Amino acid sequence: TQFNPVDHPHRRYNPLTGQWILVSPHRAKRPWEGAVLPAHDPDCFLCAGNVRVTGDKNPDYTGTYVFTNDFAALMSDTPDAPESHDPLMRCQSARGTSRVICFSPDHSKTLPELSVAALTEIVKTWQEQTAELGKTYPWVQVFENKGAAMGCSNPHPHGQIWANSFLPNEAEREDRLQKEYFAEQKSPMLVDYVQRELADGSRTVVETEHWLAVVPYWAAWPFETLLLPKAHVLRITDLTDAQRSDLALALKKLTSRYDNLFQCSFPYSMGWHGAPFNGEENQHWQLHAHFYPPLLRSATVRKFMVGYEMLAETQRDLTAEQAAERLRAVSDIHFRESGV
Amino acid sequence: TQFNPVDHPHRRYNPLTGQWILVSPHRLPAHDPDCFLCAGNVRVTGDKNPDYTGTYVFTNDFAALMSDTPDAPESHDPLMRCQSARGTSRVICFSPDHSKTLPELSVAALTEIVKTWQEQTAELGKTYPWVQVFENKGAAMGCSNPHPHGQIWANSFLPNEAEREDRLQKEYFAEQKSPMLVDYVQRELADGSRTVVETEHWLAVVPYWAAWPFETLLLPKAHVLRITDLTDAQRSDLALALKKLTSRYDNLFQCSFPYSMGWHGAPFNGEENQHWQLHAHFYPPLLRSATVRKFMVGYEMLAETQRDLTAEQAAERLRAVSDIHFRES
Ligand SMILES: O=c1ccn([C@@H]2O[C@H](COP(=O)(O)OP(=O)(O)O)[C@@H](O)[C@H]2O)c(=O)[nH]1
Ligand SMILES: O=c1ccn([C@@H]2O[C@H](COP(=O)(O)O)[C@@H](O)[C@H]2O)c(=O)[nH]1
Ligand SMILES: [Fe+3]
Ligand SMILES: [Fe+3]
Ligand SMILES: [Zn+2]
Ligand SMILES: [Zn+2]
Repeated sequence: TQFNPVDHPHRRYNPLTGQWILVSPHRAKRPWEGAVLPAHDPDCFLCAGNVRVTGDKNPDYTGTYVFTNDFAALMSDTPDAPESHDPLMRCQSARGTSRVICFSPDHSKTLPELSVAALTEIVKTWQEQTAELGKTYPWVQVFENKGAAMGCSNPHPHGQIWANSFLPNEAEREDRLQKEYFAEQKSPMLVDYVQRELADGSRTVVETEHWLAVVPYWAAWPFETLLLPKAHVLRITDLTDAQRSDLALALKKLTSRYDNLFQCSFPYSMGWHGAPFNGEENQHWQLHAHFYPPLLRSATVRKFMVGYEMLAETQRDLTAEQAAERLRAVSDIHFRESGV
Repeated sequence: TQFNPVDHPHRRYNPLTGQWILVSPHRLPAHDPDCFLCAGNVRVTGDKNPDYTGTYVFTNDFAALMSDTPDAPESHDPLMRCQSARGTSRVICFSPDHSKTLPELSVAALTEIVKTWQEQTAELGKTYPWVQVFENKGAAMGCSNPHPHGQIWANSFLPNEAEREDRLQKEYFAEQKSPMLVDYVQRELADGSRTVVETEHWLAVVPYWAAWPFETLLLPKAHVLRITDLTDAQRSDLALALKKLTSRYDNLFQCSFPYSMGWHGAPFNGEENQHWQLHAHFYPPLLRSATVRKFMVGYEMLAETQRDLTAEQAAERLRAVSDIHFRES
């Protein structure tokens, strides 16, 4: 009859990557089948005062602590790979460094369980590290991989920061696409997007005075979110103190809604994408963070991005709109902090 | 201090996707009474499987695409735009043996699987431009039912991977006047460093730009556009190459090796597709052992794929084991 994206399969475009996502909204459904940590761990290599696998001892830190990855995948003095135009087998040089960021000394407190003051210190540390690395490397990538579903055997809450001498794949593509949009539209892509989402609200999950978190229109993972500042901001280092303290609040609310969804510590991979330190005019950029969680149906039922998804294109069953509604239905106060 | 790809991190380019990969080299019964895919059993839907022999193909009971979905409104919005999507999905049971995976089947049985892939591709290609034959194997890929099977999806459009591969192959052919993967197959044949399986008409290698630890690319030595174009000799040899490749993967850690695999051939879009070269990709998640796997998360989802073992080391490791399944030895 008449197309209704709530009922009919369709593909949605991702303007940041130039790819499409296949949405299948009313898939036939299968038959109903039916329905604590210590604050300090003596063996934890990330805990304060402990010795790392390498022998280096961690200080008796009280807030965040950043150290160079003992097993860094990149190094700052790597020799250059030879120049090649080989259409089939070619390589390029790679230099960088990697650092681990302990969010706090408490071995059992994840982001939504930390206070706004503690979260503000984390943002302060992300800014300091990004400013320092940006002086030498054009691309700085702050990220966090959380949970065993993501491959983490050590639950100590922490993130990582990688610096690259080149623009990795996602960055170069987001940079190009954003540039094109800006050249034609004269406004940054994501700033216009924030405006549209604020007028709509159907995909909104968290809204604070300076931040907006939505399940993007083009979301690929079930409960994936995109966190963006409401004003035009190029890098994390450019946030005003007010935007910074507010970011800590948005993060706390966003991560608490994720943990309340299934009443469990929700795994995900998250990272910040900001203008590169390449000396160019980067007005086309908009600082933003992506959150990519694997869980789909329960604290134990996850989405496996395989087969058809790896050979052709990502496919999803729950729409971005339904996912946002589910995230808005729970509380924004972490279950462990609320007396419920 | 000379640049040494064996010691120094570096990036390698993937000509099929136009993306770089970062390398840091310094870093069960035959019949199950409850199985929905078993011969003579009933499915969720109450439909009953025939006592099939060989392969068995049926329309997926929970298909994500339908053939008659109404079209979506045309739109050129640069931010929020959708497009129509039609198609179908079918499940392909490899054999009635609930416990025999690809490496454990006879070359004759595998040849029947290839013939089915060809029949299903020809049939669906009359209506759809893209036909995707694939296989998701193992609990690590989310497979609850170990009954060996694959799936076949048809789309009214070219999915992301197909679109990109078609365009990059087309560009290369315009400039070189030769198909990208035909050239690549000839170069690897002459090298050997990344070769894992070589038969009369096929070659399987750990591609130079491999992203997953023991990922392989299986290609015909001659220029072939689609699976439906293989001669009978090529088809029978394909069965043997598949038995050898999959046998090597299972012998690596001596366990049923999980992977997701799929064929990419020229689309049925009525154009000149001489630029294409039929190929299959094998993307296995295991890395160090039968339990220790590779997670493509964090840095990789936010920037680019990273690998610790080089393509040359992974190929050397696959070449070191026997190509006869450990249970047939
Ligand atoms: O009655 C049925 C049962 C299953 N399937 C499909 O067949 C495959 C396997 O189903 P099963 O429960 O055996 O394993 P699972 O899909 O859950 O790993 C999947 O493609 C299902 O979508 C189907 O089409 N009809
Ligand atoms: O003594 C140690 C232990 C771990 N790590 C690093 O911290 C992260 C911890 O995560 P994982 O490997 O425990 O999963 C990794 O990137 C790892 O290399 C160190 O740098 N030093
Ligand atoms: Fe981004
Ligand atoms: Fe391909
Ligand atoms: Zn700890
Ligand atoms: Zn079975």
